[PDB]
Amino acid sequence: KGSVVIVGRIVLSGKPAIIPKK
Amino acid sequence: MGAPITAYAQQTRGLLGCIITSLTGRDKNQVEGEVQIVSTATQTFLATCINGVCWTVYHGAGTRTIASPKGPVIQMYTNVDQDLVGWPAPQGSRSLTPCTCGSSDLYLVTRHADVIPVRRRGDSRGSLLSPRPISYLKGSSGGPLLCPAGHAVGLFRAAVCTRGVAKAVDFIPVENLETTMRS
Ligand SMILES: *[C@@](=O)([C]([C][C][C])[N]C(=O)[C]1[C][C]2[C]N1C(=O)[C]([C]1[C][C][C][C][C]1)[N]C(=O)[C][C]C1=[C][C]=[C]C(=[C]1)O[C][C]O2)C(=O)[N][C]C(=O)[N][C](C(=O)N([C])[C])C1=[C][C]=[C][C]=[C]1
Ligand SMILES: [Zn+2]
Repeated sequence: KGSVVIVGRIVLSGKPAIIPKK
Repeated sequence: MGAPITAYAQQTRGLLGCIITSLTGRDKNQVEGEVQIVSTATQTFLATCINGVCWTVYHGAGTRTIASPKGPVIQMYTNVDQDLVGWPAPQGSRSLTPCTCGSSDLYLVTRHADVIPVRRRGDSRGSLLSPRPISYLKGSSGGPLLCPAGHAVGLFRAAVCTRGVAKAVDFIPVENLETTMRS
C-alpha cells in the first residue's frame, strides 16, 4: 500500500511582515 | 503564532511527484510548519504535529507508512476507535503543545489556511459560529482546533452538516492523543 505523502504545509508560526520589495 | 492566530499554506508537490513518492516511500523535500497537507492515492487531508508526533485521522491515513527522506516510516501509534494514527514528526516540522487553559473558544485551521471560530459545546464537539458549506471543510480532517493562545485542543474529525452546510464539528481532543500513546 502506498505511503502517505506530504504535499504542502500550513504555517501557524508566521507573524505580520512588510512584504520585501523584490 | 501566539497573539492573533494567522496561517499560510504552501504547496510542495504535484500530482505526478506525489504518486512517485507514495510508491517509492522516499520524500527528499524539506519540511516546515506545524500542519502538513498530506495525501494518499485516494484522498488528501491534514496531519498536525503535536509534541514531536505527526498525528492524523485513521480514516484518512488508515495504517499506511509516511514517506520520508529515509524511506517509508511506520506509525508510532494507531487507534482505529479514536480514529488516530501518529508517526514520528518529520525532521523540520515544528510542534504545537496541548492547551492548558480549558478555553471554550476554539479556532479551526483548514487546509486553505483559514482559521474559523468554533464554540466548544462538549469535549469533542463545537459549533461553527459561521456555518460553512461542507465542501469547505473537506480535506481538513486531521487539522488542528486551537485555543486563543495557539495550543492544540483537538484534531478536526467530522462535520455536523445538514442540507450541505456544516453547523458543527466533531474533533478528537488532545486527551485522546495521550491516551492513545499510553495505550
Ligand atoms: C476528513 O476525514 C473529513 C472532513 C469532513 C468534511 N471527515 C469525514 O469524512 C468524517 C468521517 C466520518 C464521516 N465524516 C464526516 O465528516 C461526515 C460528513 C457528512 C457530510 C459529507 C462529508 C462527510 N459527518 C458525519 O458523518 C456526521 C455524523 C458524525 C458526527 C460526529 C462524529 C462522527 C460522525 O464521527 C464519525 C465520522 O465519520 C477529511 O478531510 N477527509 C479527507 C477528504 O475529505 N478528502 C477529500 C478528497 O481528497 N477527495 C474527495 C479526493 C477532499 C475533498 C475536497 C477537497 C479536498 C479534499
Ligand atoms: Zn490554551
